[PDB]
Amino acid sequence: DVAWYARYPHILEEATRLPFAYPIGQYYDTGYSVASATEWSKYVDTSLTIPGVMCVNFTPTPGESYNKNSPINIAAQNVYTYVRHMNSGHANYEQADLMMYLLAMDSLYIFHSYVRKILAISKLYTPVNKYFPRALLVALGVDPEDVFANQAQWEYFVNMVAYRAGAFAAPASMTYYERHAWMSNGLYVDQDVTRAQIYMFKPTMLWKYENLGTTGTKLVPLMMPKAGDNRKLVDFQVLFNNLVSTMLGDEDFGIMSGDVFKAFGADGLVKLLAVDSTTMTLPTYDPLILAQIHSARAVGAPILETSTLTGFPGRQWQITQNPDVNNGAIIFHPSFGYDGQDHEELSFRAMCSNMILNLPGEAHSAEMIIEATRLATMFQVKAVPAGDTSKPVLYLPNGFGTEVVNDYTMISVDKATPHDLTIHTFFNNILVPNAKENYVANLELLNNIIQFDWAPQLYLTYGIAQESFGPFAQLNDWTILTGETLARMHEVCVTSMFDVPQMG
Amino acid sequence: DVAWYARYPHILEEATRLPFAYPIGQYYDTGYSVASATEWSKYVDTSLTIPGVMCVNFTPTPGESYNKNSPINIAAQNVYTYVRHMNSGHANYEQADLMMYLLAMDSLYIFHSYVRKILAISKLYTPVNKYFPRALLVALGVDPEDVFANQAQWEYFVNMVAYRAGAFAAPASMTYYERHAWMSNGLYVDQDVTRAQIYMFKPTMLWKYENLGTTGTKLVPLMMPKAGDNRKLVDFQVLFNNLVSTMLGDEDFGIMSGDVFKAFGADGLVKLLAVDSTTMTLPTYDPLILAQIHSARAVGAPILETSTLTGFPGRQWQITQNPDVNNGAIIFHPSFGYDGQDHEELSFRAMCSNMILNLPGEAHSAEMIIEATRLATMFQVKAVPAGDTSKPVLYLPNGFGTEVVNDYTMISVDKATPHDLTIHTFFNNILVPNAKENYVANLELLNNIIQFDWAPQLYLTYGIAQESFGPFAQLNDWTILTGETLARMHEVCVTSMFDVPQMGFNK
Amino acid sequence: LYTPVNKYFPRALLVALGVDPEDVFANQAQWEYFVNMVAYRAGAFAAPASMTYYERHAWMSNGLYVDQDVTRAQIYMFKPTMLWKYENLGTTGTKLVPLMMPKAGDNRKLVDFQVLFNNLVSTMLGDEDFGIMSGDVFKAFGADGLVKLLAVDSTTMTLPTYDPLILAQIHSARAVGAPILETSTLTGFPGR
Amino acid sequence: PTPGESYNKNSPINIAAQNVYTYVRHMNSGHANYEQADLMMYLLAMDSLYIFHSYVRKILAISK
Amino acid sequence: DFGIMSGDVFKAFGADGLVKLLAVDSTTMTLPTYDPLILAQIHSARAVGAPILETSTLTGFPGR
Repeated sequence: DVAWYARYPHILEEATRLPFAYPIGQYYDTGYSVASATEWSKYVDTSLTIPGVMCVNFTPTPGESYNKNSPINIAAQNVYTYVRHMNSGHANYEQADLMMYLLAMDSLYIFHSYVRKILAISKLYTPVNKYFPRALLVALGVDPEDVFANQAQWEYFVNMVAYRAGAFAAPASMTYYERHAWMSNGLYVDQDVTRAQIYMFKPTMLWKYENLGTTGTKLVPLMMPKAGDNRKLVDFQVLFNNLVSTMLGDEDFGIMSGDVFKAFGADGLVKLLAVDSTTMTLPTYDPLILAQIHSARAVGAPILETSTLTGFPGRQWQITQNPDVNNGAIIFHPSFGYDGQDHEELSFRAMCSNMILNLPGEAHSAEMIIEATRLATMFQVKAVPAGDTSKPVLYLPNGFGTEVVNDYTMISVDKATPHDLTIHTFFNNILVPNAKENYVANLELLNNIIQFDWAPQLYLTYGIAQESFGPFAQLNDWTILTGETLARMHEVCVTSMFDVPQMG
Repeated sequence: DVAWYARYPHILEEATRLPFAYPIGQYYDTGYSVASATEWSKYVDTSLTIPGVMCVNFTPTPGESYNKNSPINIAAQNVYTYVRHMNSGHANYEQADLMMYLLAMDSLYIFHSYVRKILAISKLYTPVNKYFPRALLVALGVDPEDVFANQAQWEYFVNMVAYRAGAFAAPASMTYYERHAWMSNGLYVDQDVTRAQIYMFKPTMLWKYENLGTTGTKLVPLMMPKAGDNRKLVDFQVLFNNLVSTMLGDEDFGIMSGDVFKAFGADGLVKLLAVDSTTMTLPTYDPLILAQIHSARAVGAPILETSTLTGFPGRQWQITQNPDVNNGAIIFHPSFGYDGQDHEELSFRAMCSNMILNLPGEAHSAEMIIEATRLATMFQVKAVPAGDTSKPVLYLPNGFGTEVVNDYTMISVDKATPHDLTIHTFFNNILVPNAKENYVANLELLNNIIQFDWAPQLYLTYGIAQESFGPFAQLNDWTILTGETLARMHEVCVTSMFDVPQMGFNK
Repeated sequence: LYTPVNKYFPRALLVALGVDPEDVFANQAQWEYFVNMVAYRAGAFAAPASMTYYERHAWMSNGLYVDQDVTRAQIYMFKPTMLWKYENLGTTGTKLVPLMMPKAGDNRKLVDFQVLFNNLVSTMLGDEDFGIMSGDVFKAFGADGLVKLLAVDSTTMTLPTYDPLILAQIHSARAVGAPILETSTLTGFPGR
Repeated sequence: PTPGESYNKNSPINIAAQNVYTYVRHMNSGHANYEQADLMMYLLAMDSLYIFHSYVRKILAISK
Repeated sequence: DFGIMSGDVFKAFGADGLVKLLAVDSTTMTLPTYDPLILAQIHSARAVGAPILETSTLTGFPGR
């Protein structure tokens, strides 16, 4: 093409010998091309910080359940007539007791995968990614130095969680457990390179069993460590020791576990992976899970019994089953759009438009479309507040998958000295108030987010413009997705997750 | 991995069944998921405007030149020895006259590539892309209906330009002409998909030859139409007549044309190929062009003789030579950082840090690194104002390639009714003043830019915070590049461009 | 169904069934999803295939019948006037109450058939006692001895067949009148 | 140019509208912001476009 | 609506399954052919009269 380069190849060789592959996890100063430009102090951005970790903070859901015609009540009927017709005898439980046992088993398995990922991250080292492993330990909520100093007690605790939770039976033919294990036991790169950026899934809350005696059962939230909490082994021990406190030496739980063990054999049970001081998970490339992260759609913080919601009493998230309410059905319709305060976070107004399903290539199979929409949750109506005065605005969806996303947490390095880890928590929607300092901070966050390849699509509202701007994402072959289509897809995937191949 | 999907493929098949692959070029409303959210009117964005065209607006340069060791002066000597001494040419001109002639031929050929791209775009229609052809005719600065209504006159004017250009001789093996012709005659997709984003290259100005007799020879800028101009064929004909008026009566150019014809033969000359009614251009995929456009770094507006720059009296862009000045050297030493107004575009302070050069993959071959840095131009020093009251801030580079980028022009559809085409021009640096209708407009700008795949890196200055943000791009495999390294790569690529291998040396 | 020599295909057969024909053409994929979901929800229950009640009702209901074996023949269909709707009376037993179907020329949409299905199986779809009875029937009569439901795959097309056995029943058919409902006004006949 | 005579749904133009809307919309996953009559009106306007083209190119080819 | 329908017909029928108007050049000649089917149409062709317009005055037939 150029005949001069073939005549002087040494000139072209030595002139373009540049050091590439800068290690990520570091602050880099670019310097000045105009030496005089130090008189223009903040007008010259000589800084460069590449992020490494985006943790998707999820909540495991049973799907939306208003009555007995719900997919998990139908699945409760199906698994109860399966288990009851292998364990002939006098059962002392209903459909709903067995299905709430099978839902508490999922929170136990996700907790085991969570602490096992805490151990398996701590052995990760790469000289070209300085986020390994302390940023992945900060994003999970643990104190990284506590895992390094107290390694053998952490390994004993994780092996004891796998031995205690492994004493119970849960059917492996239910793909609910396999999907949650695939999300929780996974380190995912956004691009298949060496200095790639890492996606993680972490449970925001887990579902805590409590037997209400005559008035049924309840699954109440148990909150997990958020990022930057510096939680020690004693805190995770307290979390495990009130997660299984109602279950570990219990009569009825043992009867249900033995019934599930006789119905589904030992080869058809959910297995727990053990640790042996050499267990090391490696960051894999999985474009199926990156499509779900791209179409992920945050719903807000969980509402608890202690949460203050002015105008919304009794809106806490719970999987309830009362025999005197809704014909004894498992009930779960959580209210979304809550961010932890009483101020009407009005970035959630930007989620009231229809979503964009962005997806790569030109040919999109049915499994790809049904898998990419798993973390997508669109609001449908406003929740009606109880009272004339109401400080927040809540929303009701048109259904949701087996997980909803509560938050995302980004880990990058600080551009000021010392260059420690910065933790940024955000929804898909981001409010930018009218202040001087948060415009360039929102630019920092936006450029940090676009470093991640198939990142969630952002919505940005402004204070003085009084308007949201729509999907901030690079598009592809896209489509506009409506609430009834996503509701049908959610129905299909809640049905497929809890399906057991039966004999009757 | 989900066994239920294989046992019920029909339910999964009627469950998804989505539209998929909307034609780009038109506005799309997403609608509401919460139907009562019309009470929160502007706080819900239901709009979807996918852009189609980013036009890179460039200036053809001979490289930076302030002494005899410039690549343009070494090339002038090297081609004057071949024409004058090795081939027994005439002795009524020097090497700088021959190189000015060789530089004016480039502007002639760039004009030809420009108008034949205007010709070939106007026949492009497809159902999947409603930007074709009208947005691409708008980005080049023409009336899109004039090229439809006067297609035969356009088609014969392009051929007449190519036939009139045969009055002059210029060597074909000199890669300067080949690079400019290939650059200004291409539509480039950013992704190689069906409905991709289009990249173009338009000249901001061309170089017009001016004879001065005893006091040398200039090349002055002749401005090309910008993207909102709606220029007809009569305007482009007046531009071509203005470009060749000082060239066909010049006896020095007649002697130099005969000398280049005699030295390089007839088959060793630049031939502009004739087009016909079936001549179609198609948007290709080229990862080298995208590697140029990513890390392309804009310099600002060309400075003219009638441009008001307080504190910088004579600083217009001109390729000059004078036998008294600098012992007959060709001098092109332009000032950068001008935006067309008599003020300081203080977002150009964000271009005063070292550039980032990120590439795809991890290979990074040597010619890939020399090609990815062609349109990258870093500043080195401020210009010194002549006086005490200076309104703008001008900059001096550390060399540049054969093209500098002036700005970029993006063509998208309007968010509001009647959803016409929107023309936004911007540098790599973008200033956001503290007003209500600047933040969401800049956010629309940013999201329209990130639709383009290997886009230029943006530097966003916020006047409220007095703080610029650095490279707004996603980085894959990057280096921090200093000015001496880019200067070395520039000297290499400009030396290779003006090399004429048709001289039969051993070498 | 399409034939250039019978212009009653398919709009007259859709009007006679009570559906809006244009709603089935415009909303084809949602209709197919609804029918596959009815076959998946009702197919979760067990009913013995050795009981010829189900096979006779499926032979009447899944059937297009010509009166003569020709090309421009005339079509017989069977459509349920009403269906039997379950309601558990608790201590006082059980009851099957009528659920009326769309009559001809009603222009009913997919939402109306969804409402009909969603109060047909509302007392049954996540129920304890129904699941126990279905599991008992599944263990008694095996999986090969259960009533199967034919699925649709966007190519399912029934063709008008000639069956002189069903035409003999149509010839000797003998209409009994409208069903009496709880809202029906029968002067001199209470509780009928 | 006529689409034939049409006063009810059994017209050949209405049967053709249904038959082409099923192929474009349902068999090929088209968009859902139009009905079959819009698609057939579009398909009928394309015919007038093509007849205009044949008309002016006959004017062209006759004059030589 | 026509842009969406054009994209849908393009996607449904491909690019080679569409009506292509062929380009003519300076050497494009039409020649009068002999066709007995066209003559069989023109014989027994039966005229209907003028098209009725919105501005056409037809007393007793207001909108027709």
